Amino acid sequence: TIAIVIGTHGWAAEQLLKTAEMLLGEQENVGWIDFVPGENAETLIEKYNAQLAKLDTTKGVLFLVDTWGGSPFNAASRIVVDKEHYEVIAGVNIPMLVETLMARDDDPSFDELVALAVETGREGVKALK
Amino acid sequence: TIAIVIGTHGWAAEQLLKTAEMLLGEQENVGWIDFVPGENAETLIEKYNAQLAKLDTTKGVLFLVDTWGGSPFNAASRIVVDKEHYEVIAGVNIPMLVETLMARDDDPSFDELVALAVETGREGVKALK
Repeated sequence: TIAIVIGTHGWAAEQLLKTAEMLLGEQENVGWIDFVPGENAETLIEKYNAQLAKLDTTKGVLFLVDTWGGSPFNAASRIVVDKEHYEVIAGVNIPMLVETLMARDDDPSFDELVALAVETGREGVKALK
Repeated sequence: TIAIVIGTHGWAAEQLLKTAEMLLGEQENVGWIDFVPGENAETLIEKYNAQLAKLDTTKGVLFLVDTWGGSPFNAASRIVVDKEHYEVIAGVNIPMLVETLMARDDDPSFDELVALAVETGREGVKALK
C-alpha cells in the first residue's frame, strides 16, 4: 500500500496512530517521528529517512503533519520536493487518519488518496450545535 | 477564560495538549480525558465531570474531540445538551488547538470562539503540492 508517515512537534504522532489502531486494528506500512526542542529540520530529515527505509514506498508516500510551516512540515517538504507520488498534508486529525487508512486498502491511486485525505480531514471538523 | 476539555479514544488528548504547549507555553484552564477499551459513555461522563470540577466554566466550555459519533463525542454531547455556552467540536487538530488557545486570551465571546475553532481547524488541512 501507499506509505504513510506521521510527524508532529512533541510526541503526539505515535498516539494519533495508536488511536487510529484502536478504531481500525493494527496498521502496516505506517511510520512516525517525534520532534524534541533542540532538534532542527536536518535532524528530522534523518528521522524521516530512517522511517522510510522500513516502509514500502513503491506506490508513494504521504506525510501527515500537524501544522503548516512547522519543523515537521518543513523537513517533510524538503523530502517530497522533486519526488513523484510524495506529498505533505498539514492539519492531521483522526477523521483524516481513519478515512485515509481505510481507503488505502482498496488500492486507490496516489491523487485519489491525497484528495480523500484533505476532504475527510476538513469535513471531519464539525460542531454539534 | 473559556474552558477547553480535550477527549479522544486512547491516550492522544494529553499529547495534543503537550504539543500545543510546546508551541504556546503551558496552558491554564484546559482539561483532558482518555478512553480505554471496556469503558462506556457513562464512564466518560464521569471523567469529563471530574475534569470540569477543576475548571473555570463561568464563561463556557468547549469540548474538542477526535471524531463525530465516537464515545468521547457521545458522552460530551450528553453534557452540553441543555447548557448555555457549552459546545462539542469534532476533528480536533493542532491548527484548531493553537488558534483557539491563542484567541481565548483576548476574551472573545463564546460564539466567536466556536466559529474560530471550526474555521481554523478546517483551514489548517492543506496539501503542499
